[PDB]
Amino acid sequence: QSQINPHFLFNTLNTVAKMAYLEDAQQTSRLIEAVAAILRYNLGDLQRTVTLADEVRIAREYFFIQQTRFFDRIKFSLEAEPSCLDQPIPPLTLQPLIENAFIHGIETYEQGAELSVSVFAENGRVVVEVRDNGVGMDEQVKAELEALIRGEEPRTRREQGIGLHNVIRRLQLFYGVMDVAEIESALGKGTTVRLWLPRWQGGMN
Amino acid sequence: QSQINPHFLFNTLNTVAKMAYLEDAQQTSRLIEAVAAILRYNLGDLQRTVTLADEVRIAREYFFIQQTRFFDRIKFSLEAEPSCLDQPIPPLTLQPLIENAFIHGIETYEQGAELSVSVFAENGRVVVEVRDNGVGMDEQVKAELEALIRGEEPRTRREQGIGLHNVIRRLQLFYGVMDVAEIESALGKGTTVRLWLPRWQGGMN
Ligand SMILES: [Pt+2]
Ligand SMILES: [Pt+2]
Ligand SMILES: [Pt+2]
Ligand SMILES: [Pt+2]
Ligand SMILES: [Pt+2]
Ligand SMILES: [Pt+2]
Ligand SMILES: [Pt+2]
Ligand SMILES: [Pt+2]
Repeated sequence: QSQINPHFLFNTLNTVAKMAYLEDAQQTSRLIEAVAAILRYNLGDLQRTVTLADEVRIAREYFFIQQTRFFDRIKFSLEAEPSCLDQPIPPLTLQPLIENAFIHGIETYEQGAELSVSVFAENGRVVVEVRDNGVGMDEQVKAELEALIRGEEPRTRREQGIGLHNVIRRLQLFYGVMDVAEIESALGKGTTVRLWLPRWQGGMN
Repeated sequence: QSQINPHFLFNTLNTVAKMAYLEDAQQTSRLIEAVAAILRYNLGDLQRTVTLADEVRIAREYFFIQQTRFFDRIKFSLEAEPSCLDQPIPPLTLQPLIENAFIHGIETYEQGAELSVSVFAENGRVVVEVRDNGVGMDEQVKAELEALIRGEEPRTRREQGIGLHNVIRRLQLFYGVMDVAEIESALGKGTTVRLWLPRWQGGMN
């Protein structure tokens, strides 16, 4: 179950933010503002519709926080075509991919990790690429994800926040198409998770 | 599922704490230290054995945080017999009861809410009393909790962090006895959840 209570955490973060302002701790206030933004977004209704612009905004807050702590170890890159950012999308689509690539990087490198996010149009899809230079994801994990993308329910296992499996399922349900992602990975050559989202000039629901 | 990632939250809180120290934001640092203490404790192994002394320490951190935000609305009281505090107990036993009583209070009162925690020996049990002056818990919720205490599995319902049900079950399993709690509640007269823990001069497992 969840051993943490998020509502208490969020309110407490607000109290910390108030004290940081009262003590004129400007850099502390900026960090709290970033993590409060992420927490608030992740606590929202998971069935709402947002746009890629909202997802990218949250990504920037994440990179600001992580850069503060890990500046010597990992390089972050974020690029996006503006015309793609009004794409409707389920919330918390991008963050699980970014967290995945971040863990890949810091587990593989003392320094030299790389995490890149790219958002761009290709034919009639909006492509979202999240790339890391890690050691490459496990072959069986990759196979089960690809089976899920094809519509085959993978093996149910005990003790199975939001992972790549849930992201893929929510995208398939949201867009009404199964082929919403592909995974590119090889030993020593890193991992790219590439989302292929049907271009929707507007449909939240 | 969990829409929040706690490991990122904890690390980020550490980064905020570092910045607060660097900016000499002393009151902000104290608040972060308190919530970091709670988060770290709640993220520990749920199957470890702690003592009531550890549970009460976490309670004090909680009251410090809540008093900072709610000082005009609610009065907190915490009393304990020292000889009881070496009692072994499952972690996160007390916090769910305190959070329950806190919600009761702030939902009932604009100001005038009361939350009291008392720990004391009675015959061969350690009693833990958590009392609120709220409107009284719902009769059906109380009945199902009492059935659980008696060993009857209550009605399973869809969409059912840690609640009073889980606390009771963990206590029954930990101590090997079913009659580990009682609930005292009446309309307009508040709620007391009273734990009756077999006095163990030592047994963690
Ligand atoms: Pt909340
Ligand atoms: Pt709260
Ligand atoms: Pt709360
Ligand atoms: Pt992986
Ligand atoms: Pt963790
Ligand atoms: Pt992290
Ligand atoms: Pt992490
Ligand atoms: Pt209640």
